[PDB]
Amino acid sequence: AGGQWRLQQGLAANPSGYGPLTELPDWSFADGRPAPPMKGQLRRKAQREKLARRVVLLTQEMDAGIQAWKLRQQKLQEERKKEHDLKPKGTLL
Amino acid sequence: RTVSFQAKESMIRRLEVEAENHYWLSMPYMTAEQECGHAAERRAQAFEAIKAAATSKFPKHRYIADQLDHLNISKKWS
Amino acid sequence: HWRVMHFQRQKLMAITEYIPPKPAINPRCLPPPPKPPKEESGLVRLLRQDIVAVFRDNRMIAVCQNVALSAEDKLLLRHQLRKHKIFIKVFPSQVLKPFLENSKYRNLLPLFVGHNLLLVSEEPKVKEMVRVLKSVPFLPLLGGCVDDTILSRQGLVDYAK
Amino acid sequence: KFTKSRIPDKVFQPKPEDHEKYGGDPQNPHKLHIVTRIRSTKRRPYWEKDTIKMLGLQKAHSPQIHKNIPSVNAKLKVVKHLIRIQPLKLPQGLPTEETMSSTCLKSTGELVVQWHLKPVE
RNA sequence: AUUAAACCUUGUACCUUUUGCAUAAUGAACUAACUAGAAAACUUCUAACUAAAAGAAUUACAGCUAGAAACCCCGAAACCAAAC
RNA sequence: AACGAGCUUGGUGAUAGCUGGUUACCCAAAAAAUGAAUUUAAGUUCAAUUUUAAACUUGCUAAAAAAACAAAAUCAAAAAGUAAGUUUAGAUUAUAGCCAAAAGAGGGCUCUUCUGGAACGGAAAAAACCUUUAAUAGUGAAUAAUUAACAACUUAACCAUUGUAGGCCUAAAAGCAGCCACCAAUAAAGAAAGCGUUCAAGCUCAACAUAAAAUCAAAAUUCCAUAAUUUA
RNA sequence: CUCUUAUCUUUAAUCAGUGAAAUUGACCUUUCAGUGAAGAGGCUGAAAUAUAAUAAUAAGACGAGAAGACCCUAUGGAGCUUA
RNA sequence: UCGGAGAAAAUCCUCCGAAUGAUUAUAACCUAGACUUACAAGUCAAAGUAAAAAUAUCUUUGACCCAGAUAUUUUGAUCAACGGACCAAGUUACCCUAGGGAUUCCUAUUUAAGAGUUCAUAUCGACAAUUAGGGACCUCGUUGGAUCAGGACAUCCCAAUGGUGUAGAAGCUAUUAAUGGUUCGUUUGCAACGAUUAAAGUCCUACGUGAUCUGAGUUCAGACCGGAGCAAUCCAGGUCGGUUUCUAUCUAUUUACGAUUUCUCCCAGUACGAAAGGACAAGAGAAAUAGAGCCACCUUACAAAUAAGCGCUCUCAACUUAAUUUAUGAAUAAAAUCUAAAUAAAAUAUAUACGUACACCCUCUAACCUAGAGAAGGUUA
Ligand SMILES: [Mg+2]
Ligand SMILES: [Mg+2]
Ligand SMILES: [Mg+2]
Ligand SMILES: [Mg+2]
Ligand SMILES: [Mg+2]
Ligand SMILES: [Mg+2]
Ligand SMILES: [Mg+2]
Ligand SMILES: [Mg+2]
Ligand SMILES: [Mg+2]
Ligand SMILES: [Mg+2]
Ligand SMILES: [Mg+2]
Ligand SMILES: [Mg+2]
Ligand SMILES: [Mg+2]
Ligand SMILES: [Mg+2]
Ligand SMILES: [Mg+2]
Ligand SMILES: [Mg+2]
Ligand SMILES: [Mg+2]
Ligand SMILES: [Mg+2]
Ligand SMILES: [Mg+2]
Ligand SMILES: [Mg+2]
Ligand SMILES: [Mg+2]
Ligand SMILES: [Mg+2]
Ligand SMILES: [Mg+2]
Ligand SMILES: [Mg+2]
Ligand SMILES: [Mg+2]
Ligand SMILES: [Mg+2]
Ligand SMILES: [Mg+2]
Ligand SMILES: [Mg+2]
Repeated sequence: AGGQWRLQQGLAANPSGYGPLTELPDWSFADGRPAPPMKGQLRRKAQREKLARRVVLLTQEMDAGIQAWKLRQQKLQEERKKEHDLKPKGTLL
Repeated sequence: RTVSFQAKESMIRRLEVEAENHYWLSMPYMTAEQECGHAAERRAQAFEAIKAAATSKFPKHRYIADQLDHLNISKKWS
Repeated sequence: HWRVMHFQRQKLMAITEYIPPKPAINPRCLPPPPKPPKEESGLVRLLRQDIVAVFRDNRMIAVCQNVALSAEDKLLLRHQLRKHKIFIKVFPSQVLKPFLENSKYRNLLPLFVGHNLLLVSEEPKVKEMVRVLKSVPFLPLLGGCVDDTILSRQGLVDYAK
Repeated sequence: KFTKSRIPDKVFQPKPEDHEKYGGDPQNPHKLHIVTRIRSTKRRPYWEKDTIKMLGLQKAHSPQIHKNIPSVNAKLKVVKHLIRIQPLKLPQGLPTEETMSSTCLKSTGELVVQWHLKPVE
């Protein structure tokens, strides 16, 4: 229940997805010392960072790719506009 | 077999999701020409990793300590 | 012989069924579209002239109800009236209304209702009309105008004398 | 005979109303796809099975980032019916080395670079 | 599962086969004991010594020597020889 | 004491391409029932698959033009998404499928080609349809498929006279046996539309007048969940 | 036989003594309709339903036993006859 | 076995040929790379060398072993079951083992040319309609009876009705209804026949039903004819003879009902009808069968005080409903209309509202009993 409504609000459809309820720490020592990070959170942090790096890599390759094609066209344009030697005519050349 | 009301809606919902999929596949960021070669280096390195592992198979080292450590099975308090 | 369709195909048919557009208000419940200009058929215009002609030609117009008497017996009345040079005219009432609405005769509209016959002549043989009326007892007379004067049956009887 | 299908090109030519409905500009197209598998490849032909593994969509409801380039799009069109394609959006820009560990992909399709788990205030 | 043995809920015995299917068809009253994979030509692994290895006869253009590693049980109608 | 050929011992642990059986745990991979030959189709050998180990390098998806055809596969530049592939050494088992959906060919079966399937959920029970990436412990959560579905609308008042029983074999056929053309009067009426016909007279419809409306609709044991038309 | 009956004996049944056989996966062993291989005590859906003996019936448990019947197979036999 | 051709890469799919010869300028050796192919076998070929001074041109098949012929080189298969055993046929019902199996015209609707003197639909009815239901060649593919029946209605009789080419009476056709009933013989492989009946229905229930019984076949061991075969034997050809047993473990079952039909009489020889002929309904009495009982008589027994039928007696009501027919009455201006309008009625077979029966509350040493297997039950001055 409530999956679609949660999606409209920008939340995860499943309350067990991304949010304070799951991602926040579940306990800490009475003295106040923070608890060791939960294994699920550590895994989830690892996967999220792995996806973040992939986003950077693909964009750079595509952005670097278009610039390569851009400068290549200039060379083709320059190659066409070239000539050498001279152009005599008439009865001798 | 008359088709149920719930059955009809669930198909329509899926069709709308696929209908949107049409829209997002209609605007390629790069053209076919621009694509050529932009990922050549990464592909080249990836295969080298594949080959290196494949051609690196060899037996493992053997140590004297493994064989001699068996004598510890008869270790005792004097 | 119909062959059963795969359920997935049957689902496809159900969702792709034609849906008609639905108006918010029924056209019948809405006010009726105004009538376009009508066309006069070649029955009213020609008959209109006939109504004009009979009024112009005949000074006296007296009205009597149609008796639904056998046409074999209408003939003898027509023949008897023809011998007295008095003619019979019958016309559709509805096309007779517009002229009777706007004409020299406008109080005869109640008379010109239902099946009727018209007593038309050029001479006021009004006394003889009763004699022709007396020939067939059951036929009544409703009234009309004699010599351009509108009067009822009882007044006509006094006028006849 | 059940065989691989070639879609007429008109399907992938959008209409002006489509841009308004989905809110995507025909210019400045998005760069990266967010693709999730939402159906099973069981009871589907083997060629559809192959592409799903090539694209990394073996697990359902787990998003994969892909390039919005024609070659990738060709594979996606093969399995269009088994997936949901959502444009990746970067409200706060690309993640940097500092923010690479603080990202989060929202259901809206937006990759935020700062994730606090605190009331917006 | 339950406070509660039974009530409530879930649940088409086993083996063998049949097309990968059991409401099929075989087999089983139950207990105890007995009751069915065995060989080294080539290959692989582990060592000795090495242009040589092997305690005689054999192999050898890195080989040769040794070790370890393997291939079921019950059942016909019959046939033949000699006795009764 | 079961002779188409006695009985006992031995050959003998006869042989059986046939039936039956073939004893601990855990992990991993996995064909297909295809082609070929066979006194071969209840079997076997080879190919093909699968598999273990090793060597080193491209494989899979895709694949423009372009040829080959006639006017969707074969081939496979560049790329891209991806991680498999080739070769050497060793090795069995297998070599009868089943059902659904497409295309054909013999004519519902029977074959050939292509795709999918083997729930612990659903379709009532349900190998084969649909939802379903493995395996776990938890008195958490979001979802998938999901046998149900919401009888029928120009014709209503009145009248019907006459040229003429009109040419015609027809006894006779006069609107209406027959055949013939197919105009007259009448404000209003067919040289007649269905009836009736010894034949005709005869029953109405259309004529005139007055008269109101307005295309199809989703058998045999004993019934078999109970029920229910509206709360967003 | 129409059309069966009566009586007596054997058997039966109760009591006393002795005491087998085929058979048997386990059973806490129901009816109806559906499903399914012509097929259901055990599956689906309805229904019925304190627990146990004794004596009877034979619809079902493809009821239990035989060296039965029919057809096909094996590079299994055997008897007989020949050209 | 192989080759050619269509379907087109399937087929018991449809055709033509070959186990070739002719023709000759005679057509070597050697050798890259390929085709085809499980294996085996089968194809194409550059370069080089050598003969000559263009290839052979038409367009296929048989392995190994083993035998031949020669001066090295050659030849041997309807081995056609054509991957080829060096050389072997029938028959078995006298049989055995190992297994695998099985056990077109109806009928109902739609249409309606023609039949019906006239007149489509009283009764029928071409051409058709219905996703409407049911039943290579010559040869040949379990069911009777007995017992007891359960069920369907697509009704044979009994009952209620519409129509008629229904005067009456006989008939024909339709609707509703499953109520109880639906015989005894002759012929004997069933197919007709005789005599009756109110009628002698059509079907489902693994021939409904062989652990209830029984006949024939399936069908054999014996034996004959007729035919086939040299014979042994054979025949989906005749005939005669010919042995399957079961003690019930489980489920299921084992204690009441309120009736059906025919005939005679009366109505009445009336109604109807020219006559001939000839009825309804209402009423009365008889039988038959079925069910339930009984023993005064009769009859048969125990040559018992009882049991039996061949003897005797008793059997009934319908709240509510289908086809159909009336009354009032709107939609629909009627002195219309039986109403999937509101209404009032009549009208099959069914059945259980409604009654009969049962109810009681339990002494029992024992004896006796018209109660009974046991137990239970009844009786006791
Ligand atoms: Mg068997
Ligand atoms: Mg003996
Ligand atoms: Mg053996
Ligand atoms: Mg065999
Ligand atoms: Mg052979
Ligand atoms: Mg490539
Ligand atoms: Mg449901
Ligand atoms: Mg005893
Ligand atoms: Mg019990
Ligand atoms: Mg019980
Ligand atoms: Mg049943
Ligand atoms: Mg049950
Ligand atoms: Mg008993
Ligand atoms: Mg029984
Ligand atoms: Mg049996
Ligand atoms: Mg064989
Ligand atoms: Mg070869
Ligand atoms: Mg050459
Ligand atoms: Mg052969
Ligand atoms: Mg052969
Ligand atoms: Mg061959
Ligand atoms: Mg004999
Ligand atoms: Mg009966
Ligand atoms: Mg009926
Ligand atoms: Mg029986
Ligand atoms: Mg005898
Ligand atoms: Mg018995
Ligand atoms: Mg009477």
